[PDB]
Amino acid sequence: WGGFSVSNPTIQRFFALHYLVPFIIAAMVIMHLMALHIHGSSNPLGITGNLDRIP
Amino acid sequence: AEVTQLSNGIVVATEHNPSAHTASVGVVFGSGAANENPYNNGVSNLWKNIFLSKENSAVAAKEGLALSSNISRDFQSYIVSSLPGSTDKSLDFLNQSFIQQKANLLSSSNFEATKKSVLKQVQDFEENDHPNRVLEHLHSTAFQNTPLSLPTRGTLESLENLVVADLESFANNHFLNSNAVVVGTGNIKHEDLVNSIESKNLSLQTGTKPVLKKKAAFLGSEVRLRDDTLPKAWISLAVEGEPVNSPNYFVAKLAAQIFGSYNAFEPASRLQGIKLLDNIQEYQLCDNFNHFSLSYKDSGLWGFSTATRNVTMIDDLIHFTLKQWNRLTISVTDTEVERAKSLLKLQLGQLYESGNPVNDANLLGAEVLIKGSKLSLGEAFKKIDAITVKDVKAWAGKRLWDQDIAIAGTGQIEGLLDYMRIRSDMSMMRW
Ligand code: HEM
Ligand SMILES: CCCCCCCCCCCCCCC(=O)OCCCOP(=O)(O)OC[C@@H](O)COP(=O)(O)OCCCOC(C)=O
Repeated sequence: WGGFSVSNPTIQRFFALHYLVPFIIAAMVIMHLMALHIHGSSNPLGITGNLDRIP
Repeated sequence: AEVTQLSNGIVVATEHNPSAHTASVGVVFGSGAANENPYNNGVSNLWKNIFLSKENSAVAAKEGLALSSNISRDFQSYIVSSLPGSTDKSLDFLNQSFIQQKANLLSSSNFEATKKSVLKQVQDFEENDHPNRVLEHLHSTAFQNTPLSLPTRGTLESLENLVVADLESFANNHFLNSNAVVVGTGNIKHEDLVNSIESKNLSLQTGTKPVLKKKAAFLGSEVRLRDDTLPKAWISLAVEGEPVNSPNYFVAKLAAQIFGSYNAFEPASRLQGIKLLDNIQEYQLCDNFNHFSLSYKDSGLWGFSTATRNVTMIDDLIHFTLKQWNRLTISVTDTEVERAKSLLKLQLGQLYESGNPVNDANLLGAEVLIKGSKLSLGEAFKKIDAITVKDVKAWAGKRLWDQDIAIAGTGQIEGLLDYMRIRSDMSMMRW
């Protein structure tokens, strides 16, 4: 809170936290795509897809 | 040279050469694999091997005679060769094999041994000869459900169900005087051949062969025969091209000479003035390629064939080759057009002025059967020398720019991408 209740320090710091965290999400998305590239996506049959691939 | 045609009921063509030490005499028919149906596919290939069987060839070798034959899509041929002072015996042998007595050849023992010999040729062809069987599959998907799709040797499934009656039916309908040309090449005079035929009153059969319902139609398509046990990838690719008796016949032939043929292991073939070779040689994308322009009675094909061991860079080879084809519509230099004029004349001179009278008999008969006469080589050179840069761009913008394609492949072709990634490379559109 920055004090003894939800007050002016609370609202000024919540806005500055709020601008930052969207840019941390954008870096977790890059790490998320990197982990998908090494094995690729699955398919609704649940078997291997290396026999039939299209770009 | 100079040709001479006549018609005394029988069409006789001749091309004398006083420098030759041999003479060839034969008959060429105007029917081939494109005049068959899927049930009797291969019946023309059996007539070839019945003519070249051992008991027939033994009768020829006792008089000093050699036999040959050739089966193609639009015609068939049966040639006899001899010394120059023995051409009268050549005609008698041909008399007792087609005009008379082609029943001694179709005996039971001679037909079973011949059949077994042909089933073994077509089996070894489909398992060992990869460049030629991929080009056969190209004709089979590009012209599917039309007469121009059938293979010239036949298939193993249609050959097994052929009996003697299928051979006799095909002869009554196609081996006709209306569909035949008698040819002569080498050291043989034109008047000595016709007087020898008049002294015998020959007549094969009268005429009116069948009608042939459907025309040839090009369809954009692909066929893939994947085999991961083989060590290369063999690919062929083409568009629709020019038939014979087309005005753009020699312009299509000249545009194929611009890109030409390649062998990576010959040192002088790496130095040709072809801009495509600056892209291929950096990473060695292929072992060889060759560009073709094929022409038939009803349609044609224009494209290239390749073989490679770089099975991970196939998409870069197909891409770079199709970007050079685009330049024929946009940006093609006057230097590239003058190089291709000179080499095309050398290519046509070797084909038509070889030493073999047997090759000249096949070219003469096919041409006279399909346009009535034969064009001289001096007249063909003048047409080639009158082709401009504007003529190539007009031909390419009609036949190449944003047009459908036919594809065939075999071997390690996992890296060959889908149809539409390749279809899209036929138009630049960065333009
Ligand atoms: C900003 C949020 C996210 C983005 C931009 C994102 C992006 C992607 C993309 C582009 C793919 C590949 C295409 C697809 O499968 O639809 C994918 C796959 C996947 N995502 Fe996400 N994702 C996000 C959040 C999540 C969350 C919250 C989860 C799970 C808690 C998750 C789990 C997965 C999994 C398991 C796959 C693989 C599915 C498969 O291949 O069958 N992702 N993600
Ligand atoms: C201290 C350690 C690190 C130092 C330097 C590391 C450099 C990071 C990559 C260098 C290596 C590249 C070669 C391939 C490899 O092994 O690394 C994979 C690279 C990361 O791939 P990605 O960017 O997640 O692709 C993900 C793809 O979607 C392409 O990415 P895209 O969505 O275009 O991203 C832009 C969006 C936001 O990017 C910003 C703003 O940063």
